[PDB]
Amino acid sequence: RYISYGALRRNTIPC
Amino acid sequence: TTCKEDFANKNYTIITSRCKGPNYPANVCCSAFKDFACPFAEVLNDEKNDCASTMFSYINLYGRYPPGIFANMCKEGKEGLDCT
Amino acid sequence: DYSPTEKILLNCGGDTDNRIWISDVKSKFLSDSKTSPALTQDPSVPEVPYMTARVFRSPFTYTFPVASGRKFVRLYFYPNGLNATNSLFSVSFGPYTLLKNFSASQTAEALTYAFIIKEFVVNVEGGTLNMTFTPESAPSNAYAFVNGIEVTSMPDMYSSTDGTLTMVGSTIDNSTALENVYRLNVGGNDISPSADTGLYRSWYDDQPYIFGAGLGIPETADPNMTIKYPTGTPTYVAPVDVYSTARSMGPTAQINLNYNLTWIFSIDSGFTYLVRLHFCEVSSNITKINQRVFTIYLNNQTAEPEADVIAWTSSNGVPFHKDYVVNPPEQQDLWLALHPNPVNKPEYYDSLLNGVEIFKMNTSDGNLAGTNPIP
Ligand SMILES: *[C@@H]1O[C@H](CO)[C@@H](O[C@@H]2O[C@H](CO)[C@@H](O)[C@H](O)[C@H]2NC(C)=O)[C@H](O)[C@H]1NC(C)=O
Ligand SMILES: *[C@@H]1O[C@H](CO)[C@@H](O)[C@H](O)[C@H]1NC(C)=O
Ligand SMILES: *[C@@H]1O[C@H](CO)[C@@H](O)[C@H](O)[C@H]1NC(C)=O
Repeated sequence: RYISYGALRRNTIPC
Repeated sequence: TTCKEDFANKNYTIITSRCKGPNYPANVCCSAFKDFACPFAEVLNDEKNDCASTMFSYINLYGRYPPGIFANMCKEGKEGLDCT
Repeated sequence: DYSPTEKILLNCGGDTDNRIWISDVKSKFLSDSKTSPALTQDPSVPEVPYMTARVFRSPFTYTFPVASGRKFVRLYFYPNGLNATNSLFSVSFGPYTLLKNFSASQTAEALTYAFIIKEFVVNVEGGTLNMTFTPESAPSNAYAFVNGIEVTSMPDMYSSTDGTLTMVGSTIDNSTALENVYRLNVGGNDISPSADTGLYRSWYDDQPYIFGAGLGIPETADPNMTIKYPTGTPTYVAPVDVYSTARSMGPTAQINLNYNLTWIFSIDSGFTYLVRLHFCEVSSNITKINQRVFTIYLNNQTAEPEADVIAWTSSNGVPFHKDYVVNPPEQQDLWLALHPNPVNKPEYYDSLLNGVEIFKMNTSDGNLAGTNPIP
């Protein structure tokens, strides 16, 4: 199993 | 879809006492994040849930972390972070 | 903009982008075929010119009257009474074989696209051209087909003859053929061929090519900022929408030291690649030298040790670009990455990119065709 990059993209920087 | 798991009462020391400082060393910080969130890889990885955003919210609140450090400096391979 | 003298939009067997097409039925271009409309319709797919196709049972050759010059040549394919999987063929021009052993279906759905557009840049001497479609004799099933064809005049935009301007990351372009494999508006939106600067090139958002979750941030120019192309520069080099939008690493310097802003592009092996990178400093904070300096790595190796966009341009909001050649280590992933260079102590630790263009360079004189994408 992996932590998917989709989950990581929930940490994406906002404006 | 409110998260199945509760992230408010989890123990974030795993991260807070390792990912630190003015420098956020990629290896240390990504090790700590994996240690904390790999046991919930199943729920986070599911797009339908409201959990991943809720988790990062708590991680960044208890650590006072900069905005996108995990998304930006944690990468391993095409599959994602191994967590095994 | 650029107005091309020749704009031959040819639809086979006869849009959403304000461009008029012409059937190939009574075309002087036609020099037999079995025209058929498409068997199945996908709403994502536009009828023109995808719905109508012409099928070559046996070799076919197309001719177009064109002045001496370089042309964009773009094939339009949509995989579809014959069976779609069994279409294997080759396409040739002059001494250049554009395509060989090509499957539209195996190509198209390995990439999760309904339809494909293939782009080439070719030089033509004389008033005519060779467009030949040949169903591969190797298996008998094999047939050829084309939904549509575009031939467009073009300046000699992407050549670097000038002496010693280009070397590979470890080179000469003149009357070589190029196939465009990526054309990205980094940190910006898609750009349809109408909205291009008169050359009818499609620009795609770069985000699907970011490697992990590492997106940094997108930047756009301020409204009181004006993109000024340098005096004596063609203004059709890339739309202003390309240079007004960019991608960078984020507001935190020490974070930007610990990661690369990276993109990855699957490429055919056995070729050498032209990579045109597009720059324009859109940030209000960056107005002087040694504020934003960064290293560019192509295929895990250094193409640019220290890229200061101001040193390249001397001002805010002025476009610039640079060509590189990547020779991959012999179907393959091409890496692009940027990192801040802190040597010389810049004000910010950051990186920037506005657009990307990658072309496959024809080897020797000969093939531009690669393997079919295993899905
Ligand atoms: C550049 O670096 C990467 C590794 O950071 C190279 O290697 C592969 O990386 C992927 C992650 O996408 C792994 O899943 C593969 O197993 C790795 N395989 C190998 C053989 O390394 C990448 O290939 C490198 N590219 C070049 C051309 O140097
Ligand atoms: C978190 O877990 C660690 C175990 O490594 C423990 O020592 C620590 O006291 C815990 N913190 C809290 C606030 O419960
Ligand atoms: C020829 O095309 C077939 C698919 O039809 C592919 O499996 C094979 O690898 C190709 N060989 C060459 C030399 O292109």
